[PDB]
Amino acid sequence: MSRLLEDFRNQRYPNLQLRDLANHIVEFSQDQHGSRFIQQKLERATAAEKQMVFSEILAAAYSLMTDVFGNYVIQKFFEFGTPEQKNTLGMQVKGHVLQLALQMYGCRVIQKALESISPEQQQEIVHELDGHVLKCVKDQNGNHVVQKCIECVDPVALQFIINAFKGQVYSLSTHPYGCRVIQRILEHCTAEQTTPILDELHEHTEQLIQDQYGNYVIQHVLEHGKQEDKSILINSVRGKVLVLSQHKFASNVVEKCVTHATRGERTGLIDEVCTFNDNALHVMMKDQYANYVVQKMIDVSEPTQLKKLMTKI
Repeated sequence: MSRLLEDFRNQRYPNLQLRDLANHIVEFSQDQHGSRFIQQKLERATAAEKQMVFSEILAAAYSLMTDVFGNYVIQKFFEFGTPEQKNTLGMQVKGHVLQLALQMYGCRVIQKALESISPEQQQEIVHELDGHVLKCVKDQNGNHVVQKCIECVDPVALQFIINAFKGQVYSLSTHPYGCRVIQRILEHCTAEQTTPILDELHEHTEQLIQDQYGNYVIQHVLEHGKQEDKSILINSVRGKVLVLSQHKFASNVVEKCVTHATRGERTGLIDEVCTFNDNALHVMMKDQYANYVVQKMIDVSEPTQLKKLMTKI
């Protein structure tokens, strides 16, 4: 522990300045108080303090980027650095994406870097994941990076990802981190780029509405997908509303079906209810899951509702 950092920590320098830290930038960045100090000083620092910090940080980049406290100095630097500094620092993030992407403070640096560097260099990082997609989509940190990349960066540039997902969409949509990346891809790539995702989602609609994660992916397509996708889906639920409504996860999807169904489709769903008596009562009304499905059916009709409030506890 250097003397300058010990004394800083002992509260010897109430008017310490960023220039006093020359040759101590790295060590202060890994310190709880030294970090906040440099983070607070960077906004209003000189071009000379900034270049000095940068140059010192550039020397131990990977280690600060993967550090609990160092990462915030790196990030601060992505905010206030210069274009050429951002980009030099960016080449470090790029060279180490594979580690880092899988690491808690590295998740944060990559995400900060994608929003701080020019566009060539954003693509250049995202494209370092080509060959390595599935492992970080399935990682506790790596999935956040893949979402960020999906968010930043042109859909045209996200093909290699649709491609790694081919043959993998059920395994991904059924994985706590993987689903999430599926749901992101659906929102940022066009309906026609993601057709291979939808192909596998329809193929397995059913195994998927009953999966703890999975049902979530099927709900997202219901609240945001194409009409036609919504309908193949809703149309898949027709004839099973009783059984599906008593499923812990599939009930989530029946609810969404009635909400986002079309007028024409909402009447056929609710109408499947205005039939049957062992099922109207006991089951539909009794069930801790299925009874919210009846409530949603109450929230969306009108002379049809009247026919239907023949339910009563």
